[PDB]
Amino acid sequence: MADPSLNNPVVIQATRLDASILPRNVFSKSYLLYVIAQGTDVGAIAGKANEAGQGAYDAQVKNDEQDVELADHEARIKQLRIDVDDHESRITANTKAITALNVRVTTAEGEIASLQTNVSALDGRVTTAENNISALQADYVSKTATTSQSLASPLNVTTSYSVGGKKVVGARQTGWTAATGTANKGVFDADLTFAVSDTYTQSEIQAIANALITERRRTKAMEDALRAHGLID
Amino acid sequence: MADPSLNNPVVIQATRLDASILPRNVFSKSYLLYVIAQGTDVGAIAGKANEAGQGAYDAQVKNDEQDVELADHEARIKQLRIDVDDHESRITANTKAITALNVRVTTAEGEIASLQTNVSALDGRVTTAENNISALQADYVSKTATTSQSLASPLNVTTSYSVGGKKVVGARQTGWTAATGTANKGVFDADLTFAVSDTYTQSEIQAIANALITERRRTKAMEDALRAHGLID
Amino acid sequence: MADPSLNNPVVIQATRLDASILPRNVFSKSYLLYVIAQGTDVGAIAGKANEAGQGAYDAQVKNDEQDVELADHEARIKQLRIDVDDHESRITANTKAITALNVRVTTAEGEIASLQTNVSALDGRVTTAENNISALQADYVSKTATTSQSLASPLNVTTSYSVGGKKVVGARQTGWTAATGTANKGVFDADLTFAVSDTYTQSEIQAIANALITERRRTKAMEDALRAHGLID
Repeated sequence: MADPSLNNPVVIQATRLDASILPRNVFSKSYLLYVIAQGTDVGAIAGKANEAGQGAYDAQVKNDEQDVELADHEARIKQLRIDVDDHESRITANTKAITALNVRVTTAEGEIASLQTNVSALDGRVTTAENNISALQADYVSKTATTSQSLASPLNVTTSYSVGGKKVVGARQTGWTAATGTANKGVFDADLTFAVSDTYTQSEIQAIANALITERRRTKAMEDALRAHGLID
Repeated sequence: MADPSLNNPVVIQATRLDASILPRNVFSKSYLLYVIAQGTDVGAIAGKANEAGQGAYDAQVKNDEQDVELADHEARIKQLRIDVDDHESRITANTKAITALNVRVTTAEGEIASLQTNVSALDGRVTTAENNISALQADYVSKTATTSQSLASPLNVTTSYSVGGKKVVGARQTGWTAATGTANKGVFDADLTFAVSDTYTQSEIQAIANALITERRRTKAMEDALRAHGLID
Repeated sequence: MADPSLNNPVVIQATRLDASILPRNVFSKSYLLYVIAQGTDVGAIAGKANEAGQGAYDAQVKNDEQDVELADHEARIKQLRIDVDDHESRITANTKAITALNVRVTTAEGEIASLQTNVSALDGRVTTAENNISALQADYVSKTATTSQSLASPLNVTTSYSVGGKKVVGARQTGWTAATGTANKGVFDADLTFAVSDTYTQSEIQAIANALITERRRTKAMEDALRAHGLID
C-alpha cells in the first residue's frame, strides 16, 4: 500500500479577483456575486479533494504498519499454540507419572509394613529359640564330659550297663527261691577256728556246725543284699 | 486519530445558476452552454470531493478502532508469553523431580525385594531350628527331670555308676577261678544242722555235710549270678 | 464494508473552452485567462476528487480484510488464555503431589533402613543358634537310639538303675561288716561229696571242716568283690 500520489495536491490558479478584472455593464448583479462565489467555490472544493486525498494516503499508511503487527501477532499466537499444545502433553505426561509412582509407593508401604510385622515375629521366635537352646545346654547329659553330671531321676537302659568297655550289669537273674532265716550282720573271719578231736572222748563237734550255720546266715546276708538291689529277683 | 474535518463537507457558498441571471445577447451560444455545463460540473465535483473525504474519514475511524484492539491483542499476547514461559520452567522442574523420585523409588523397590527374600529365607531357617530343637527336647537325657528315663540302648560309663551320691558299681573284679558242679536256687533256711550227741551219731554228722553241700552249691549259684551280669571275672 | 461507489468517477461534460467562443470584445484579457484557468482547474480537481475516492476505497477494502484477521486473532487469543489457566491449576497441583510423595518416600527409606539393621542382626542369631544346636546334636545321649552309648564321665543317678525296665541296682545296702581273712576266688570243687561211715573216722571229719574253711573263704571273696563295687557297705 501507501500510494504517494494521493498526498500530492492539485494546484489551482491563485487568482481570486473581482471588479478589478470584471466587465462593466453586461450581466446581472446576481451573476456578479455568482461568478465571484464561483471562484471561491472552486477554491474551497479543490482543498476538499486535497484534504480527502491526504486523508486517504494517511489511512493506507496506518494500514501498512497495522499489517506488520497483525503479521507479527499471527507469528506469536502461532508459536504460543505450539507451546501450549506441547505443554498439555507434558502436564498430562507428568500427572500420569505422579499417579504411577503413587501406586508403587502405596504398594511398597503395605510391603514394608508386613515386613516390619514379620521381622517382629522372627525376633520373638528366635528368642525362645535361644532360650530353649540355653535350657538344653544346662542339663543334657553329655558324651564327652569328663566330670560326673548326676541326674535326679531313675535310669533304665536296654541290654546292660557297662564300665570301661566291660559289662557289669545285665537283666535280672531269675529262677530263685529266696532264703529264709536270720541274716549275719557282724564279725566274721574266714580263717579257721575249729577242727577236731584226734581220737576224741571230748565231743565238742558243735564248732564245725556252729560255724556252718553262720556261713549260711551270712550267705542269707549276701544273697538278700543282691535281691534287694534287684541283681536277682 | 480520525481527522474531524474530512467529514466536514465544503459548504458551497453560492446559489444555483439558472439562465435568467445570464447576460443574454452578450454571450456566445457556446459560452451559454459552457457556463451551464461548467455549472453542474462544479457541483458534481464538490459532491464527489465531499464523499472522498467521507470514505477516508471512515477508513480512519475504523483505523482507530482497529488500533485499540491491536493494542489489546498486543498486551494479552505479551501476558500469555510471560505465563507460558513461567509454565515451561515449572513443567520442566516437575518432571526432573519426578524422574528423581523414580530413582529412589526403584532403589527402594529393589531393596524391599531383597528383604522379602532374606526374610523368607529367615523363616525357613527358624522353622527348621524350632523343629530339631523340639526333637532335641524330646529325646535327650537331662540331669534335672524327676521321672525315670529309659535309654532304649545299652549304656557305657567311665569309672563307675553311683546312686544318691555313692558308688555302687565299678570295673569288673578280675581274676576269679570259676567254680564247678551244678548250682541250684531252691529253698534254703537257717537249718537246725545241729542236734549233737553225747555219743557221736552218724545220721547227725551227715546232716552237717548235707547242709554243707547245699551251701557251696548256693554260693556258686551266686557266683554264676555275678559273672552272668559281669560284676565278676 | 468498503463502499464500492467510492470508485465511480465524475466525468466533466463541459467542453474544453475554445477562446473563439469567448466574448473578447467584452472580456478583459485578465478575466480571459482567469476563465481559461478555471475550466482547467475544474477538470483537474475532478481527477483529484476521483483519485481520493478510489484511494479511500483501497483503504476500506483493506480495513475489511484486517477486520476478518482481527477477530480470528481474538478468537485464538481467547482460547490460548483458556488453555493456560487450565494448565495453571494442573501444574500447581502436580507440584503439590510431587513434594507430598517425597515425605512419603523419605519416611519409607528410614523404615527400610531400620529393617535392614534388624534382619542382618537376625541372620546372626540364627547362625549362632544353628551352630549351637548342631553342637548339641553330636553330644547328647539319645533317649531313643538303638546302638549303644558311651559316657566318659562317671554317672550318678537318683534311686536306681534298671535294664529292660526292671530294677537292678539301688541303694548300696549299709550297716555291713567286712569279713576278715584270706578270700579265695581259686578252684571250687564240683560240689564234691565227703564220705561217711560207721564209726568216727578223723579223716572223714577233717574233710568237711576243711571244705568248710574254703567255703567261708570264697564267701568272703564274694563279699569283698561286692564292697569294692559299692553294692554293700
